[PDB]
Order: sequence, then C-alpha cells, then structure tokens
Amino acid sequence: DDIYKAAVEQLTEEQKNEFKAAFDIFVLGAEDGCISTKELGKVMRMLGQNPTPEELQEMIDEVDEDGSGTVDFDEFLVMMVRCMKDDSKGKSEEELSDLFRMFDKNADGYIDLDELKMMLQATGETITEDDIEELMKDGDKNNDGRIDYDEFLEFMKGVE
Amino acid sequence: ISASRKLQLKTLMLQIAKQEMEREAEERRGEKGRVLRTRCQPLELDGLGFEELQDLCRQLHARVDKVDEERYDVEAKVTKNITEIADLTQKIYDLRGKFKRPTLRRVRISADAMMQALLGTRAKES
Amino acid sequence: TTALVCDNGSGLVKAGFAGDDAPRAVFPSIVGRPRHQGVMVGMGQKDSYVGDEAQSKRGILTLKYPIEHGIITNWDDMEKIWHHTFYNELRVAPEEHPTLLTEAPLNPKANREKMTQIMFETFNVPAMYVAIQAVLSLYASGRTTGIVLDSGDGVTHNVPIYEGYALPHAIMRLDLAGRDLTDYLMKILTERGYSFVTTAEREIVRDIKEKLCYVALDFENEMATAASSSSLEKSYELPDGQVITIGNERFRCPETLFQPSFIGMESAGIHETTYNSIMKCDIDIRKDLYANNVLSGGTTMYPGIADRMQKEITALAPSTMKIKIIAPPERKYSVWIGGSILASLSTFQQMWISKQEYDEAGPSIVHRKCF
Amino acid sequence: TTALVCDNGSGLVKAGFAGDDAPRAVFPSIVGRPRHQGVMVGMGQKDSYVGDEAQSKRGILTLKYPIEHGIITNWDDMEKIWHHTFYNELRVAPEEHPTLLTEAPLNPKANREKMTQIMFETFNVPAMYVAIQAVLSLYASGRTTGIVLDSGDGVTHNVPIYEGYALPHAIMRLDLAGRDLTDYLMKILTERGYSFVTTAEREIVRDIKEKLCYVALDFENEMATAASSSSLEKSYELPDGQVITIGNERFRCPETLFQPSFIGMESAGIHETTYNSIMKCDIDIRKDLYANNVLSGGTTMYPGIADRMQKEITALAPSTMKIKIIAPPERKYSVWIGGSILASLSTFQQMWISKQEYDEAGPSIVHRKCF
Amino acid sequence: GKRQTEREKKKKILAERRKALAIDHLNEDQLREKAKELWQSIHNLEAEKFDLQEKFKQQKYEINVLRNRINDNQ
Ligand SMILES: Nc1ncnc2c1ncn2[C@@H]1O[C@H](COP(=O)(O)OP(=O)(O)O)[C@@H](O)[C@H]1O
Ligand SMILES: Nc1ncnc2c1ncn2[C@@H]1O[C@H](COP(=O)(O)OP(=O)(O)O)[C@@H](O)[C@H]1O
Ligand SMILES: [Ca+2]
Ligand SMILES: [Ca+2]
Ligand SMILES: [Mg+2]
Ligand SMILES: [Mg+2]
Repeated sequence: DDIYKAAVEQLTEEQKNEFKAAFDIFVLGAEDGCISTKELGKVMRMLGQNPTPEELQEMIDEVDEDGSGTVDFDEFLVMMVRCMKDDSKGKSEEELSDLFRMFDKNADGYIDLDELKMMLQATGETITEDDIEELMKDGDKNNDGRIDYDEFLEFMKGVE
Repeated sequence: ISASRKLQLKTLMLQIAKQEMEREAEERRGEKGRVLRTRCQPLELDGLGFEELQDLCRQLHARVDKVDEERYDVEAKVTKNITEIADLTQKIYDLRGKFKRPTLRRVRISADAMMQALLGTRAKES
Repeated sequence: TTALVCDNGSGLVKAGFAGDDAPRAVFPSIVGRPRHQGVMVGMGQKDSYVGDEAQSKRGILTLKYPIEHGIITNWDDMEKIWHHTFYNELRVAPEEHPTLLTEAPLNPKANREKMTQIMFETFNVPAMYVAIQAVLSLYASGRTTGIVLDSGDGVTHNVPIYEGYALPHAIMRLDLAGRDLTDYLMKILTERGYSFVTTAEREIVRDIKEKLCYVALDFENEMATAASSSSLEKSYELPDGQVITIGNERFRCPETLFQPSFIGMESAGIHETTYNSIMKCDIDIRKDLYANNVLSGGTTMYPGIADRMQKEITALAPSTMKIKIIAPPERKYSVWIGGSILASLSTFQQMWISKQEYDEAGPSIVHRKCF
Repeated sequence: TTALVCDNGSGLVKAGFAGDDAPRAVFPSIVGRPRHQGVMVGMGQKDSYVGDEAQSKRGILTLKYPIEHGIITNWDDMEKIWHHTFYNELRVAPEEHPTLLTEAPLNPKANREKMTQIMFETFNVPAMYVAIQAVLSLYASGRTTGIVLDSGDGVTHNVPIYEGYALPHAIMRLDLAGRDLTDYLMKILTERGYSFVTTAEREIVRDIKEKLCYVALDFENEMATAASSSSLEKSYELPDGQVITIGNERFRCPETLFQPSFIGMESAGIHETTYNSIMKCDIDIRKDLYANNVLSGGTTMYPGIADRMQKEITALAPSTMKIKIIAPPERKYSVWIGGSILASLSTFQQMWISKQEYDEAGPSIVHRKCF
Repeated sequence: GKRQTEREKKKKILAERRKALAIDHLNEDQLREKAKELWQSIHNLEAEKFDLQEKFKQQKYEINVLRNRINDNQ
C-alpha cells in the first residue's frame, strides 16, 4: 500500500531525479511519457522476468488511483521502489498481540481511544487529532470507536 | 496524512507498547517476589530441643501438603482452561479461517538483477 | 531455509521454491540420446540431452519419456531428470533444502519407495515428503471440500474430499490422459494424408493439439456442421512450411475424453466417472460435492470443456441440485501452487520425513504415519 | 440465584433456566467421531462433534446416542453431552447453579447414583434433584390428578396420580417409543426400494417419520383405501434430490404403538396399557382418571392420535364414564415446562440435595428421603 | 471410571508429594536443612500458584476475546 510512499517520503529529491533520468534513458523512444502496466510487463518479459497480465492489472490498480493505468511522478517513484521488497516479515505476531492485549488496560476486550491518546503522547510525533482520526479510520474497520483484535491484526498486518 | 508519518507513528506505537508491556511484566515479577516472600515466613529455631524441631517439621509438612493441594488443583484448572481456549481458537478458525493462506513472492528477484537483465551492456550504474 | 516444491508430473516437470506464485522452471521431461553417427570432431556432442535442450535438437534425437502412466518405468533417466532439475534449472544444491514430491493416487508402492530412496541416498536431501496430486489442487482453489478431477498428461484421477476428510473408497483413477489424446490425434490425422511417425513428430502433433483442438458443446451437431460448411477448417504451419488444414479432427481428438470407446477403452468418460465417484460418497455430502466440482491439470485446458462437462453432469444429476464447475485460469500450475501453499504452512512443518527416521526404518517409512 | 432445569431425555436434550416458558437450547443428543482418514492439514478437525454440530457434519460421522432406553449406556459420552450443554449452549458455569435432572420411572438405581455422583464431582454443582418425568408433565397441565402417558423417544411410561398421591403399584413402563418406530419405518421403506442403512441415514428416516406419518383413526379402512385409490401418496425430497413417494407406509409406522406385535413385541398397545394401569387403581378414583387422561412426550405428536386413543379407550371402558384426552399444543416441552414450574416453587426450595448432605452419606443419598 | 481414574490419580499425586517426614533421628543441622527444604518447596509452590493466577487472568481475557469474535461472527 502506502508503504512505498512512506519509504520514498523518507527518501529525497535524489531518488526523484534518479528515476526521472532512468525514465529518460530506458523509456527512450516511448510515445506515452509514463510507464503502463502492459509496458512494464513487456519490459519484464524483455529482461527475462515473467509476470502475468492479471498480475499486471492487479499491480497497476494498486499503484494507479485515477484509473489512468500509468504512473504519476509520486506514483512512478512508488512503483519503481515497489518492484523490490527489501523489508518483510512485519514485526512479530505474538509479541504484538500481547502488546495489544495489555493495551486494553481495562481488559474488556475493547480499546479505549484515550489509551491510544496516551500512547501517542508517548510517541510524540508531529501529529494532529485528525491524523490519529484518519489512522483509526484505517484501523477501525467496523467503525465501533475502538480497536477490535481482528482489526488490530488487520491494521498491523505486516507492519514492521 | 502522509504515509511516512503514518509508518513513523506505527513503529513509535510498537516501541511504546513493547516498552510498557516489558516494564509492567517486570513490575509484576517484582510484586510477585515481594508478596510471595511476604506469604512464606522464614523461621529460626536452631539449637532447640528436637521435640520442637519435629513439631516444626510436621507443621511445615502439613503446610507443604496444603500448598501442593491448592497449587496442583489450580494448575489442573488452568490447564483445562487453556485446553478450552485452544478449542475455541480452533472453533473460530474453522468458522472463519480457510482464506488465511499466505502468499510468498520470489519472482520479484532483487531489483539489481532486474535492472541488469533489462540493461545488459548499458548496465553500468543502474 | 526454504523448501523445494518439485512436481514430477508426466510431460512437464514443474519446480520452484516454496512460497511463490508460479514454478520457477517448467520444461518437458524427455531424455533423448542421439541416433545418427556424427562426423564433426570436437563439436562437444553430449550423450544425452534432457529437458528443454532436447526440444531444440529433437531433429536428430530419439526422445523417450521416463514416466509412462504416473508410474516411473526407467529409473536411470528419471534420476538424470532430477539431477538436471536441481543443478541447472534451479542451481541449488539439494543438501540444504527439503523437497515435496507429488504422486498420483493408487500408484504402485515400489515406485514411491524407490523415489524416496533415491532422494535420500543419491541427492541426500534433508527431508522429503510425498503428497497426492489432487489434495494440492484442492489447496490452490482455497476450498476445503469438493471433488477434484485432475486430468494430467499421464493419468486422470478423481479424488473426492469433504471437510478435509478424504474418502479413500471413492477414488476413480482412469488411465486416459493427454498422451493418449496425442496418439489418437496423430492417428486420425492420417485420414487427410499427413503422416507423423517419428518420436520427434509426436511433439509437432502435440503442438497441433494444444493450439487448435477444442471440445464441442454438442458432438452430433458439430459433426453435422463440419460436414456441410467449411467455417471450422483452421490451418497451421509445420516447422518447415507446407501448411495443413484440420477439419473435423479439431473436436474429435478431445472428444475421446467423454467417449473412451474411440481409442478402444471400455470405461466411461470423464463426465460419468465424476458422477460415479460422487454417488459412491455418503448421501449427505453429495450436494456439496455437486456444487464444488473442481477442474485441474493440463488437459482440462481445452476451450469449451467447462461447459460440456457441466451440461453432461446436469443431465446425469438430479434436477434440483446445482452443478457448478470451478475452472480457475491458472489450471495448469494448480497442483504446484497448492504444493507451494502446503509447504509454506507452519502446521505442516513437522510432517516431513526426517533423514534420521529413514535411517531407522528404511525406505518403507513412507507408507507409515508420515504418509 | 436461578436454577438450571436440565432434562436429559433420549433423543433431544432440553435445557433452560427455571421460570421461563420454553427451553433455551434444544439439540439432539448424539456424539459422533469421524470415521474417514482426513487429508487436509490444519483444518482444525476435532475428535468428537456433539449436539447440533454433528447434525450438520453427519455425512462423515458415525453418530451414536449415549442413552438407549432411558438408561445411560456410555457414561463418557453422556458427560461430554452435559459439559457441552452447560458451557456452550447456556454459557453458565455450573458452580453457581442448582440443577434439576429428570429420570424415567423404574430405571436402574446405578444410573441415578452415577448421575448424581457426576453432577457433584465433575461439574461440582451446589445442589441437584432428580424428578420423575411424568409428575412434571402433570405439573405443566395445571392439574393435580390424572394419568399421564409420556411417550418419549426412549421409553413410554404411564404414571397414574390422584390428588397428588402417586400410585407406585400402577406404573406400567413399556419400552416401545420413537426410536423403535424409526427403525420399523426404516425397515418397511425397503418394500418400495429405498434402502437406508448408515447411522446417518437414520436421521433422514426420522425426518420422514416426523413430517409425513400420521395415526389412522381406523386401521383396516385406511389399509383398504390406500390399496385402491392414490390420494394418500405424499412425496418427499431427500437431501440430494430423488424424491420418494410414501404410500401406506404413512400410517403403518405409527400404528406400531397400538399393535406392538408389528415389531415382535408381545405387550399390548398404548391404548390398552393405559386401561390396565387405570384398572389397577382403586375403584373410587377411576372416574377421575378416566376424565383426566393426559398425553405428553414427543411421540404423541402424531396427527390424529388424540382421537384414535379416545376411541380405543371408549371401546374398552364402561359406557357410562366420560373419556377425555388432554392434548396440549405444547406437548413436546411439557416435561420441561413442568420442571420449570416445580423449580420455581417456594415450597420446593428445601428439597434439593445439598452438597454437604452428599458428602456425609455418599451417592446413595438419592434413594433416601431426598428422593 | 474416568472420573474415578482422575480422583485416584490426583490422590496418588497427593500421596507422592507427601515425603517421608521421619527425621527426629536427625541432628540439629540436618533438621534445619529439612526445614529449609520445606520452606523452599513452599515458596516455589507460591511462585507456581502466582504464575497460575496470572495465566488464568490471561486465559479469561482471551476467552473474552473469543466470545467477542463469536458475537462478531453472527
Ligand atoms: N493449452 C493447452 N491446451 C490443450 N492441451 C494442453 C494445453 N496445455 C497442455 N496441454 C496438455 O496437457 C499436457 C500437460 O499436462 P500437465 O498438467 O503438465 O501434466 P502433469 O500432470 O504431468 O504436469 C500436455 O501434454 C498437453 O497435451
Ligand atoms: N412433530 C413430530 N411428529 C412426530 N414425531 C415426532 C415429532 N417431534 C418429535 N417426534 C418424535 O419424538 C422424538 C423426540 O421425543 P422427545 O419428547 O424429545 O424425547 P425425550 O423424552 O427423550 O425428550 C423424536 O425422536 C421423534 O421421533
Ligand atoms: Ca494512476
Ligand atoms: Ca481498553
Ligand atoms: Mg499433474
Ligand atoms: Mg421425555
């Protein structure tokens, strides 16, 4: 998902110019000015990788939001850093499950968002209340106002 | 919000929860040691007549019997509870597991190799 | 470490590391010694080209498959194929990787025991496990019930499964498969003048079958139409020119699946052995098996088979039950995808046949608890 | 606190808290181990499905009732059933609730003593009491006299009661019940071609019996009519299609109640054991018993039995007495409703077998004053 | 009897844990050692029972989680 967005936002304009020039050199002679799903799939075939057209459509739907089938500058960098998955295994299931079970200090099976507030105060990153609101929206799938254990698994699924 | 700050918040929360859980576990261990030391009382009756020594022997033998009875009963109960917990875990999975099959990708070989296979002779810097 | 999910098959060996989506290396399983004399000196001519190399030099070789019908008839050639698969197509020494072979149902014991003995003595793997080719194809569909018809190239078998409990008394294994269809197509092509005899030209007939043949929805109507119009005659260019035109041989070759009397086999088609396999099951799980009929294997890739089979079963089955035929687009590699999923499971990690166990009980360990 | 009114029964376990109108959880009492091998790994397959879960997976199980005829023949399975009933269908720990089991008349002592020993040692209830299944059915009718015929699924017993004083010398217990009718129906269905053999298909025959069978007002006339016309043949759809047509098997299955010679039993029908049970009573309470004949239990739910029984008894009884048959619409749960009423009484609150009493006299306390 | 078997097995464990407290024939130091043995056994059982209590708390909370998910899966 937005994992590659986070990774490249950690990165700087060096990657921007690097991938721009890489497009200039390798995609030289193209008529579209971007990279298409079929375009990248044929490129993979040319180099020797064998992706499938269904996988091509899946990946382009994942990277393309506007439905264009190509890559915006930020989307282009996200896809370029996407093809390699350096970070995997996303923390540990059991330890984080214990952390979440103790997160419910009231131990009622439900997460008070004030506990989330205090934990975030501990985190202290530059964040507004709407940011944690959006994060909960990302996490509170059933919109119950708390953090469900299964939804806790979902939103932390694969999170390093 | 921007995904970078989102991931930073996620890892910050991971660290916060981990450290708080560890600290609470350590505090629970300290309280356990303190309260258990409070519960069992050290004795000092050396040099006494063996009548009283054996009186203490019998008293503490009975005490050991009582504590063993209680603890073994509680342990059997807890084992039964954990067995039932595993049963319910299996029940929940068989209710709504199935699709929980993970996927691993290796065709996406390291991007350096992909860039080499793409470029070839002109694979000098990328 | 990672596990090697090999899948011997019969016609195409599919292999790759556990946890991916598709096999890493897929290549025909043929070993062909040269047959002519050879006059150039120092050309570096080998004594046996295996795998995909012998599909390019097939003009001067005598290709011979080492697996006839599921069973293995030529152990030296099979050992050569495995050695090639490990060392040249994957380039991973087997000393550091578990292996997960696959085997058809109802196969001779000696075949399986020899397979495990080879894997443990020659290649010296850490641990290997043998699995039935249909359970994997059921894994790949993400189901847990259903009756799977795995019509490979060697043998077609039909294993029904319910709630994870396989029904050993309802497995119907039939030995008609892709190879017999290739031979029958090669035999009916002679009715127009094209004669293919050499074992190398069997590959050309196989390519014709793959690219042109299709399964007719209704056989008699197609036979009548192809005999009046000429809208079916599709042409194909041989490896040297001289295009050929296939008429009603197009849907007569794969029709043998539903009428095995064409090649002289007595048994009933794949449309009726599935219904018989269902009817042997208990009376209370027949609805679920009707609704979750799964297709797999290469030979079930003919264009238009998922409709003919559904029509036939709906004709046979009671009118109330719903008949549904699951035909995923990734049919060919379904068994291997399922094998990867099974090898990637944590619960399965203690079912491997560890080498010390083999040292204590001999090759007959495979029939024991570690199945 | 509230009392748990459990009612073991034989065929359906009915339970619920005291003071309500209907049992909270009603589910068949069957425990079925799987019988096939099972090939899917990690499917989470248990070793025994009990209660209503084993009526959905019955296609691959071997269901076996733990209660044969009132008596309990397999104590481990019965313990499993009780554990399920307490923990999963009611979700109330038994450590905080009195229990009120029910038991058929004239049952072996060891059964009752083992029942109380289990309830006090394994589940560790505060206090339990065992009551005769017919007195409760008399409670539910709001009467205080009357002779109740409680034709369950295990055993049919006929307890006469007057003014609250039970007559122990006039209890006529007969072992023909719903299960024997199911077996006889399964045996006469074979006369048309339908063969049900598996222990899972006994459930299908039970469903046929429940939905189609009825008691004929006059047997010979119905046998003559069904043999000439075809207005009786009702069809029924099996769990997989292939509808079946039941002819004069409809009223021949439940006719066994009034002529137990059909299944080879010597004794007289339920129409004549009631009259015999009345005639053993004193000469001055026979009119009241004639006027207040009560029906209960599941098997007395056949359409048209409250008229056949009245006709038969009127034939047997003297012409002056009035014969009335009380057949409440809530017949099936009559025993449990009566159990709830009895457990809700204040006068009854000191009759429970308190745990300290059991500790002082052992399991043989149940035969003592606390009956 | 399975319940009989459980009761008998638990009583057998009870009997086993009953060590031979036949020790008056010992001298002062040996009896002091035996008393320390009993004391350490009691404290270890205290640790075991505390572990049982916390694990039971965890088991109850996880059963609450299980029931929550059950209700969610209507
Ligand atoms: N696209 C296709 N159309 C028709 N037939 C095919 C197609 N692909 C493969 N086949 C047939 O299936 C066979 C390959 O089957 P496969 O599933 O590889 O067998 P195995 O089970 O031994 O792996 C080939 O011999 C070919 O005859
Ligand atoms: N509606 C019905 N019509 C006919 N027979 C029925 C009906 N309902 C239940 N039965 C029969 O009664 C039996 C259930 O009797 P029940 O009263 O539950 O026995 P118990 O006394 O053990 O609870 C079933 O086995 C079934 O054969
Ligand atoms: Ca886009
Ligand atoms: Ca909370
Ligand atoms: Mg295959
Ligand atoms: Mg009853």
